[PDB]
Amino acid sequence: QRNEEKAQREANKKIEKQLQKDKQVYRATHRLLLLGAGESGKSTIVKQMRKVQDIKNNLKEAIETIVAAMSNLVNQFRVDYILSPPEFYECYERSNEYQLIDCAQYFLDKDQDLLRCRVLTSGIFETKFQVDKVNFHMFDVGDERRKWIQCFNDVTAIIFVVASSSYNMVINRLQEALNLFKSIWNNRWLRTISVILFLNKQDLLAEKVLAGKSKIEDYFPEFARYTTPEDATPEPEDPRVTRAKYFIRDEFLRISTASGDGRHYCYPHFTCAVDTENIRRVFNDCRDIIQRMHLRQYELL
Amino acid sequence: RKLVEQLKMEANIDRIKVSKAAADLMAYCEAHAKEDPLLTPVPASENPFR
Amino acid sequence: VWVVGMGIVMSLIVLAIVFGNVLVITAIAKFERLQTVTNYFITSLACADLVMGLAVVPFGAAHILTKTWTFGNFWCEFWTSIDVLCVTASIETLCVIAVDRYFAITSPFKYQSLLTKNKARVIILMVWIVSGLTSFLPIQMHWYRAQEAINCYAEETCCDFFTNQAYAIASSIVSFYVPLVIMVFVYSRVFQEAKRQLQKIDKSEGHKALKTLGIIMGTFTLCWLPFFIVNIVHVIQDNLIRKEVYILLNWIGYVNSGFNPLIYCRSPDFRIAFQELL
Amino acid sequence: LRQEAEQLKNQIRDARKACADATLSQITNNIDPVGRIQMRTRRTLRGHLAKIYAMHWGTDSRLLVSASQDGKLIIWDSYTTNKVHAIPLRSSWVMTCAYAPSGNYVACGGLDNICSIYNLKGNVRVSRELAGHTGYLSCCRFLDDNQIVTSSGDTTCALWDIETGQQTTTFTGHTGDVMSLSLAPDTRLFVSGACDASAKLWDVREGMCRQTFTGHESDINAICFFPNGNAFATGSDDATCRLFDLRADQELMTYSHDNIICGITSVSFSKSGRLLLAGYDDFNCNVWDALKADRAGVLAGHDNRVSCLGVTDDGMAVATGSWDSFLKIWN
Ligand SMILES: CN[C@@H]1CCc2c(ccc(O)c2O)[C@H]1O
Repeated sequence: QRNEEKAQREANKKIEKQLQKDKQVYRATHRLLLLGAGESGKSTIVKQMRKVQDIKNNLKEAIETIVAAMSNLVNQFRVDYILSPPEFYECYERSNEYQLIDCAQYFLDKDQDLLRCRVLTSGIFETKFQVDKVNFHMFDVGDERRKWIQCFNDVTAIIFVVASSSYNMVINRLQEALNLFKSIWNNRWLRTISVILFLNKQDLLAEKVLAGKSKIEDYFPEFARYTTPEDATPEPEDPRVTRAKYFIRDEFLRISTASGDGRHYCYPHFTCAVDTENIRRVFNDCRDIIQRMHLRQYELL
Repeated sequence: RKLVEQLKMEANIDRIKVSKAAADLMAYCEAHAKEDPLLTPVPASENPFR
Repeated sequence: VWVVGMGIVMSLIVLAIVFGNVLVITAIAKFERLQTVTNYFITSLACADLVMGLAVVPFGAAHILTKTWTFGNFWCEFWTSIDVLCVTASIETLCVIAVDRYFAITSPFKYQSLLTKNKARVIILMVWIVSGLTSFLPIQMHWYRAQEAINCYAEETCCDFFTNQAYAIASSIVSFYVPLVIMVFVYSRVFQEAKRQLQKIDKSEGHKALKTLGIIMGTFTLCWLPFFIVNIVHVIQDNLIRKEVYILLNWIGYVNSGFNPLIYCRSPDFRIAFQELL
Repeated sequence: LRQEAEQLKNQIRDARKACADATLSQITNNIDPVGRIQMRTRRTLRGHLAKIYAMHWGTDSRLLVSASQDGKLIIWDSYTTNKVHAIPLRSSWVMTCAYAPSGNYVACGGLDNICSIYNLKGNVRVSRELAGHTGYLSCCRFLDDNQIVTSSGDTTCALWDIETGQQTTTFTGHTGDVMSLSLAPDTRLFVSGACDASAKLWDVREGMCRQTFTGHESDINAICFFPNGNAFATGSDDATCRLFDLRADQELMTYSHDNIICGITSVSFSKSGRLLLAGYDDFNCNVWDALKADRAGVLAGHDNRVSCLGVTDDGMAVATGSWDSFLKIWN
């Protein structure tokens, strides 16, 4: 009777007490979303920021997928045996047009092998790590509609990894990746969410840029007209690629800044596979996210 | 292939006049109109909420 | 006839303070969305302004207009305690906000953890309890009473604030001077953070912060400093001050509470609540 | 090749136009209007962490369950306003919730392709985990204790058997990612809506769609059956919400407002079906006349956008969700 109603209050108190403890933990934790194309190599950043036989088996299968695709796109028994194992174990120039794993070429020619080539996962991969700051949880979507983006509204920042070197993979892939960046920027629901984008494969970018076989002007006519910014550029790199490096950033930057002002910022970072400081770069940029969000609050900015 | 097959079954579907559907739809709403607290709010004593 | 004209202006000031703080207090309580960690504090400022504009100024207006205190001797002392508690609470609360804004900007990633609904009530209660050691304690021990105009404390016809040399320095330091140093120091550091962030934006792209930061500090400094610079020098140099001069600066300070909601407003949340209210 | 199907598709539309004789509003013109409805908020059930996504009433109307991106699915008691159980979620993000007709089990969705059937009856534990879809799970419902109907973002809807743990029947052939589904009171049929602006119903035993509706032009996100079971209404991202009668194979009355240009998240009929309670992206919920096709009352008691709306089996009260973690129950 009335005791049950009193009993229900005690059960409610336990739930409220349990929820209150998690409220501080949830508020402390920060959520990020990682967006990238299949060839963007977003797994490299996640692995760098944070078995071999299993990876080798998938990598060996990946080599066959590129081998089979190359023949179709253009020792027949050996090709048939591989397409259809020690017997199976016993192109790259045209790999830009074809679809292939980035680390497949290194694997095909042949300990950081896991970092170089990693097996992808269809499911959502949640990464949790601490940088001596508040708890950080990174979420990965793992489709054309991209309706799950509208679900994300509480994330402090969005990671948008771009393969800068992958501008000659016309199916241009970079313009397609740039096109998706416009859609997320102009999203009617991403009003108070910034973006942190990494121009991955910067080292690979120079190699394509240094070699004259592929010209960036062919894909982008405005590149020849575009000139290097007067701002400081780190060097150790030739200015011929340095002008190329800034152009791809300017293309991303021009759309990002023009569309909206306030609570919509982009933090382009040039990154390389060898570099492991990207974890600190995010934290430095993540700190700027909260400040600029708070500066706009109370109209102090 | 399947869409043509799926659309093939769509041809053999019996249809009814819209007027007949409208009358049936309106009649059901009239029948259940009385037993609906949203249409007429329940008395405070009768309403379990307040 | 000039007395009639002065009464209209004084009457409007009391009315303005009552409505201004009421709307801020009503908006916070009525809507749950507006109620936040930072917005809990402004309720205390709204509460402090509300009592000041209704229980301090209206009685003070009668004292000047009628040129005499018709109420009893005890109630005049009670009014002084309420008069000083409200000013002490209002100035301190603005200093608390300065700490709140400083932590949000200068030390992020810990504002959510440090501030809490339970934590907000503790510091707010501490600020109000701080007024108790500044307002209730003097009247209980009758230490507020002074030897010039000694009969003024005795006589019930008219009473004037005649304070000892110790209390005038100590109360002014606690009420205004100490909050001033804290408020200026943290706001200077906040301005550095805004300058640094703006410089970073211009680094990767191709001030208004001072204008909005000036209003918060300027109104606090302009509307209180002339009184408190005189609230410390009349006691040490009695001949320097004039009786009518002290009153004029005092009523300038009371206008700060009325103008306080205007400074801490214009946010999108409060603009929506203004339309909903009217 | 494709020409015959296109010719057949045009012929299908011709039959629908020929099947129409009189407009629905023409018949309902003489019907007396419901009038303005002064709608209040009897309860304000709050106390959650983050934005909720879905809500479903219990069979007895005493209880309801809400699922949120905070990962805490809590079952709430309407009368006593106090929560009964809180079920932690393995997956942080959930997009659907469902309640068993028997009330013994509670189904929770998830962005990951999993539909966990939690056991209410005193430690909550998963009875089974249903998986096997490429896309995200968007809706879940309980035909009975044995059968659970789920919607996926892989453009496929499937029925799960709890004991078998496998898809007894798979419903394919649908273009867009499926957003919402509803189950008929007779449990014989159910509907499904995708971003392809196409609304289709399916027979559980047959497994093949009976009728296909494509009146809408934008993506649709809400759908529910009329209490009579012969009609359903769809809520699209476009301002218009249309009503379809399965017998007539066509849209009967379109519910649109020129002033309203926001999206629609959830829809729900009343017990008698006169009032169509529909949420909106304009932070307000609208209740419109089913027959007169005219607005009856406007309710904007929420701060964030409404994400769900359900009506009790008894019809006593309506509950609408929000992204502000405020379950405002309206009676
Ligand atoms: C007569 N009005 C009084 C006089 C002096 C005084 C006030 C407030 C706070 C103080 O710390 C004071 O010393 C004024 O409200």
